[PDB]
Amino acid sequence: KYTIGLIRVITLEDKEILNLHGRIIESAFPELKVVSRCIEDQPKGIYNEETEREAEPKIIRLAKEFEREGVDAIIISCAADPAVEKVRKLLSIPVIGAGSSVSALALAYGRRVGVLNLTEETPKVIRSILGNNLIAEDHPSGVSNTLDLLTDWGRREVINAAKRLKEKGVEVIALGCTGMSTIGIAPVLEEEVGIPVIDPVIASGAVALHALKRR
Amino acid sequence: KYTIGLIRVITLEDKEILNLHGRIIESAFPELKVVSRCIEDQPKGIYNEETEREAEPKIIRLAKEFEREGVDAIIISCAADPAVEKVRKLLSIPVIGAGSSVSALALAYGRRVGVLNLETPKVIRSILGNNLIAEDHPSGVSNTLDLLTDWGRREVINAAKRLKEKGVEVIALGCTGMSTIGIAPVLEEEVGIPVIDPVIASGAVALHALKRRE
Repeated sequence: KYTIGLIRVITLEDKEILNLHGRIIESAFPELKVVSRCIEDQPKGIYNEETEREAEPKIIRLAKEFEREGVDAIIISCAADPAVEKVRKLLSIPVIGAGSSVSALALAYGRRVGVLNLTEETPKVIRSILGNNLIAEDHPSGVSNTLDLLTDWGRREVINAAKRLKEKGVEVIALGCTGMSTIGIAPVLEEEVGIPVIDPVIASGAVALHALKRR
Repeated sequence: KYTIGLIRVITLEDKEILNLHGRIIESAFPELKVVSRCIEDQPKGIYNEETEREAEPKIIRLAKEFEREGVDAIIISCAADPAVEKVRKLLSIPVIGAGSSVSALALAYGRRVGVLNLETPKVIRSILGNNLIAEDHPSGVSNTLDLLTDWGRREVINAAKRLKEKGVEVIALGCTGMSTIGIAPVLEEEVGIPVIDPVIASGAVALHALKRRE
């Protein structure tokens, strides 16, 4: 097995919660063992440029500590790919980003890509990779919290947002929020719209596995 | 293990040579068993637009069979993604193109992509888009076999260095024939940046395509 150092850009106390992402990847890809660690003094995580730029140094410090411990690769578990470019320049191992992973892998399924966010607009890393292949973007109206997607109305909201994208002719939907990976909404949506719905956390695992196996 | 139905776009007599791409994928990803089969009357494979047309329905044919016979996913082993789109509208199981795979996976390593060809397939140009910084190919070389010889080797290594000098962060090999001679690691060692092999890239998307639905 391979060991991945996964970074959460939001401070989590519940060990169980902090590890939800690595468990998702390990489940999907057994060859991989994921050690998840979060940044400190940032319980609200990254939701703008300040919190982003504020986390850049913490992310970089953790990523570095993971390499000295022998991790085969890094996965910055955030759709915004916070500090992924910077960290790559610094480490001698692959640096995977949830944002570039979900959008890149979506293209391998269809060139007409639609993006489904929660509340935030579409991350710039995803817009960059998708180019004019980003046909459209949508989100669940009325849903402020990820946990709202679990409710009957919130569930309906995201399903409809998926439907709206499919109706715009997209061939594949990339989810732009790692919190959607956490609730496992993707399979429900794919079920609904009948086209691939890409989970950012699972996608990062696939990319992490390719990086390592391609040697 | 899952079973991948891999389509070779060139008529291959020898069993060893026909199952080249399949073996590569199995070694990189032990979770897949690759059944390789080739199209007929395609001795020279797909090189122009007419030859591509000729092989299209032959691709679509092998695809129908493979599904019918129970393969988990399809892989059209050719960086030009021939019939891929058509094959996706016909079959319901995953259909993976070697070209869309190599270009899409490259984007996950960096945005400034370079393509090392033997010109660039339409599929690769569409997925890379404006992220396609530069492309090249070894001089004097016109066949995979030359890349084995000390000159055809230095040639492809020079082309990759020129792409490296153009500032690319990742290089996508745009020919499925380079996966054969296993040139990728030879270049990456030289130029120092990820060199994405298309055959291995396809195995990776195929495994994601399967694991992600479970």
